[PDB]
Amino acid sequence: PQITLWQRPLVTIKIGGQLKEALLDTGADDTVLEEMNLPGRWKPKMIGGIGGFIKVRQYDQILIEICGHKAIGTVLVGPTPVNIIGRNLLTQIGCTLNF
Amino acid sequence: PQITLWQRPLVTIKIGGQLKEALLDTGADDTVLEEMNLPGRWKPKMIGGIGGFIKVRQYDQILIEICGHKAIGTVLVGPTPVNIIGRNLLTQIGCTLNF
Ligand SMILES: COc1ccc(CN[C@@H](C(=O)N[C@H](C(=O)NCc2ccc(OC)cc2O)C(C)C)[C@H](O)[C@H](Cc2ccccc2)NC(=O)[C@@H](NC(=O)OCc2ccccc2)C(C)(C)C)cc1
Repeated sequence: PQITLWQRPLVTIKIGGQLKEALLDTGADDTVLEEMNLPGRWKPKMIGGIGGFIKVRQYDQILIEICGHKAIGTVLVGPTPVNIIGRNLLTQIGCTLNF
Repeated sequence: PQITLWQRPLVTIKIGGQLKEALLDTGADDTVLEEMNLPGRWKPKMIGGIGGFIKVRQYDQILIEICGHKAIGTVLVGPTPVNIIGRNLLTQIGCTLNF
């Protein structure tokens, strides 16, 4: 779809049997989601944004149905205000920035 | 231009006689520029991001030439680690997301 940016670019995802709503973020190198129940092994990791750093659980190799498109990658779960899809999955679903 | 997301979507801007590089960010509602010399009257403000809030100064109707395209908006200067062009200027230069 073509998304124009007058409103936040939100899109529905299905992760872990679960229906979520996430923000399509080109200035996010990483995918970070609010605390949720996810099956598996996780590593601790820390990431920065403006304001500073949060600790997150890097889950590796999680399938995500991003707007009907399946992708598999590293998903970080942690105490974010909004669910963020970062360029590690945006390149998977073929997303480009156009102006 | 069409920009893919294999690397950070960086672009050159010219703000106030100064040449800089900024991150074209759909997940940013606002444009926050690293500390710099802007002429003007600013108001304080606090913006939020993932690791907390920071205090930034709001300077309104600042011309920015983003990749040769001119736009005039509200720019916040403050302690960001990266310069960020957010959806308040991205919609101005005609930027859309596509997949
Ligand atoms: C509601 O709050 C939100 C809304 C969205 C987010 C998601 N992130 C964005 C971001 O912070 N957006 C800000 C925003 O729109 N916030 C809404 C907002 C809320 C309240 C408000 O009050 C008036 C004003 C506002 O504008 C703008 C201002 C930068 C940007 O996409 C933001 C831009 C940036 C880039 C690099 C370094 C620092 C900042 N991106 C990041 O924070 C991303 N950071 C980044 O990619 O580096 C990651 C990393 C570091 C170290 C080791 C491993 C990885 C990431 C953490 C999401 C992956 C977080 C919180």
